[PDB]
Amino acid sequence: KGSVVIVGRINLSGDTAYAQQTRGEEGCQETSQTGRDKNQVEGEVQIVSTATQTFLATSINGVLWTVYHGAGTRTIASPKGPVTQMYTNVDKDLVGWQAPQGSRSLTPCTCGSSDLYLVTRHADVIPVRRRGDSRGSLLSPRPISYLKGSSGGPLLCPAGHAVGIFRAAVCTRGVAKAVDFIPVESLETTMRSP
Ligand SMILES: COc1ccc2c(O[C@@H]3C[C@@H](C(=O)N[C@@H](CC(F)F)C(=O)NS(=O)(=O)C4CC4)N(C(=O)[C@@H](NC(=O)OC(C)(C)C)C(C)(C)C)C3)cc(-c3ccccc3)nc2c1
Ligand SMILES: [Cl-]
Ligand SMILES: [Zn+2]
Repeated sequence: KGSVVIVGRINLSGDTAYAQQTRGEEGCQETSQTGRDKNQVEGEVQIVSTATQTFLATSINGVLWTVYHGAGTRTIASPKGPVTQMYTNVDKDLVGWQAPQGSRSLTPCTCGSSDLYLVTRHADVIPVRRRGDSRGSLLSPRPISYLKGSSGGPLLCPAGHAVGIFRAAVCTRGVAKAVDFIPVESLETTMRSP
């Protein structure tokens, strides 16, 4: 037990992304135990933590999504107390918590662009060439440590719409050359499933 806690956020707003920390380790541990977090949710991407891992969560279609390998079946701390997951799919590595009515959320990409942008937990905005529904190649190889903690973050198109959620890196001898992600169409199938 213990809730996932929002510890920071990434603001995309104007041409350059920036990360903002909102909670330190002590406040995080306290918040995880109660599940009560009075902070209002802002920004396009949330930086979230459990007692052992930090990763990202992204709101799309009014649901805050993240990876199961980070969140497990945990609740998320909120102003109204711990929020139980609305969606849980171990096979897709996907978790979603319903966000409050009218909260800011990304909309799906329908433009078919293959020019994607991955937002990391350090607010780096990396170009990615789409290769299939759930894969994209990096334009520069990166050490795997550069992407650690970015699972749950968004892949965006040039119009700033959501293409998917970052899940895993294609890693060979510590070098990431491509990314594996959960496409927004798959999040929508999860939302439409009873
Ligand atoms: C359907 O496709 C998938 C694909 C991957 C899944 C998964 O991946 C695991 C988790 C993921 C990962 O480690 N994600 C990183 C980002 C990465 F760039 F480093 C992350 O931020 N999360 S974390 O674990 O560090 C935690 C937050 C701090 N993996 C990988 O990135 C691996 N690559 C990989 O698996 O590539 C394939 C898919 C091409 C084979 C390595 C570690 C070698 C780089 C292996 C883990 C799980 C999973 C689900 C539920 C419970 C437990 C595990 N399901 C997956 C389903
Ligand atoms: Cl679009
Ligand atoms: Zn688009």
